[PDB]
Amino acid sequence: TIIGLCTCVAIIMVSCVTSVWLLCRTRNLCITPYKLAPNAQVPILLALLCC
Amino acid sequence: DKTFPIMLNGQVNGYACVVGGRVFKPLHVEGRIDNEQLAAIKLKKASIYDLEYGDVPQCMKSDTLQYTSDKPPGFYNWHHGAVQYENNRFTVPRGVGGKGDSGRPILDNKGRVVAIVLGGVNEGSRTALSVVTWNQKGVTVKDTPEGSEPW
Amino acid sequence: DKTFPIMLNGQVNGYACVVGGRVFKPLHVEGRIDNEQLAAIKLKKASIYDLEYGDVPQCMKSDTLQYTSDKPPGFYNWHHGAVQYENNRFTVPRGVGGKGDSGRPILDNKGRVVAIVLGGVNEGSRTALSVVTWNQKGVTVKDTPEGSEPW
Amino acid sequence: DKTFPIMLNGQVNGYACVVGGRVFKPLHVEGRIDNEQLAAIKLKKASIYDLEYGDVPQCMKSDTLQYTSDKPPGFYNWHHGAVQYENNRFTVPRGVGGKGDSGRPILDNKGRVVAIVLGGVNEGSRTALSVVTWNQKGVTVKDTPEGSEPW
Amino acid sequence: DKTFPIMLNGQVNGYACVVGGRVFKPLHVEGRIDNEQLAAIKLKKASIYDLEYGDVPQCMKSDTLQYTSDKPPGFYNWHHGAVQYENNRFTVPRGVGGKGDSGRPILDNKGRVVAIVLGGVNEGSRTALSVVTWNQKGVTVKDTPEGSEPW
Repeated sequence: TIIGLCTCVAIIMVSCVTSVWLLCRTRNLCITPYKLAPNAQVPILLALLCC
Repeated sequence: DKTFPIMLNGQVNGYACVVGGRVFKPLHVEGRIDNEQLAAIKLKKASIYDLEYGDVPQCMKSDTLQYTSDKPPGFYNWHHGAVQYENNRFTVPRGVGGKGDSGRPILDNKGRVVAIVLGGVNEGSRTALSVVTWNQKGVTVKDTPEGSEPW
Repeated sequence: DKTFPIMLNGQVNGYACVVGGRVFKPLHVEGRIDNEQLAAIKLKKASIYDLEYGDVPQCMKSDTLQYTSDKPPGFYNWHHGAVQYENNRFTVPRGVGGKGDSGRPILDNKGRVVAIVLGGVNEGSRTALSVVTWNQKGVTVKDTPEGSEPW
Repeated sequence: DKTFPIMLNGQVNGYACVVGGRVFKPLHVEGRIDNEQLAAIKLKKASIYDLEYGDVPQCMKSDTLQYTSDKPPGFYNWHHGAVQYENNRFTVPRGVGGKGDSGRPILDNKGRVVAIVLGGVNEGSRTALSVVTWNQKGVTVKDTPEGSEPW
Repeated sequence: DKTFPIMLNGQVNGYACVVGGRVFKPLHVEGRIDNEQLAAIKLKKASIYDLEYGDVPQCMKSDTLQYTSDKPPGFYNWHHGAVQYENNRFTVPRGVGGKGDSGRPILDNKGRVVAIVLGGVNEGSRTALSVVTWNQKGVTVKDTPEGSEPW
């Protein structure tokens, strides 16, 4: 039981860190094209899917 | 001044530009910006465009370059002379542009910047420029013709 | 020169001066002096006077401003022109002074330093200045008007 | 430029010479070299010769003073005036030399470095210089009169 | 003609010359000699000196350049102009010669070949050349400044 719980917590931490890292990197890659272009349409849907 | 040289060991290793309140410099160019006001700005990385960006001091915002995406075919101006825009590609005569000229801006006849020169292709009689520009929707895009090398 | 502007981010936000062999800079002005010889000396705090001081380098001790405690009523000058000294107050016409003029010394008709300006108050007709001066006994005193603002 | 001054506190306290494609600077002269590229290169110590040396930058390899070991009796020159060589000793007129002249090379009638000056002695009629020169075998030899003061 | 260009794909990769009765060309030069009488000769690989050599055909024996080991300091001639030789070093002004010029001979005031150019080093305002020369006893040697790039 000790080994199982420790393994589950380690898996949860690694997976949550990877998921958050991928989502934040996605936001950076999606939004950067528009930060360098202040005069852009910036559709509202962009702020809903990539944020 | 609209263009600021970047010095590594006392020699110019590139140029930084300020457009619409934001400063851009080549990500692959190492060294300090030869400007106390710009050298104090902490810039964010944008690996998609091989450049770093950030905001400029309030004193400079009033005189930054104007962004534009209207890029009809024809000739454009840049530091070393005129630039030809054809087939959605920027090209210049052979011998115009090289190592250390990365980051220079390309402007139309209205003084608006259309692309940032990061590199190019050395052909027999002409050269093709690897530049960062905006599409018809005003979204930043990087154009890197096959064989382009950073300057 | 004898007055050395103090620069923070490549912009002047005050002025340092050398009086009687000592380098005086305002305490509320943060930044580095635009020099290499005077900027390498460690400065002591004088928070009671909103001043900092240090020893002038041996090669610079001779090229310093003289000061006097005798301040007869009349007109004095500084970087921005004439300054009126009456009713125990230093004052300049409205709008002549402003933020950034911190540490600029005031000179008499003989070229001697009489006060170091740290701030001021805008009155109905003239702006009163908050300065560090020496009383009739030559003792350093902080003479500030009511509601003075640091510059 | 082939001879560069050395600065410690903003004033010149000696010289660093580019002779033979190598930097020659006295050891008793502390400070940075006027040229930024010559100051950026690591130098080796030769205590037996009271001088410090190192390889010059690529661009300075050709732009260097040539040296000669032949110094027959006659006259030579340096930035303080003419230099007279007699009895195998370098003697300058009374009072010509002094503090800060160390590191300056003595040039012949062809512009070649004959010796590097390090100090001197006032004999009451003429001044003898402490120099670093080359013997009849072309080997570096230090020649200093007894009691010579490092300059 | 006593010098023959070497071309691989129609571009000049180097030059060959007839000195003393032998045909000389560098190892690093690829392509065929335009003169079929020389190109058909089997050349020995003298990797010690980066030179290929062979026997001049009897029909070409008259097209032979005289050589000498007597090379005092002074100026020498070659296809790009004058060449300065001093301190056992061959030097040309920067920009005089480059890739493709290897194998050219250097001639004295009597038209005798004193060296064959293999490459060079750009030393500021001057470029040092890597050359194959004969020592004071007439023995073939290879002189290579550090960092020399084959031409």
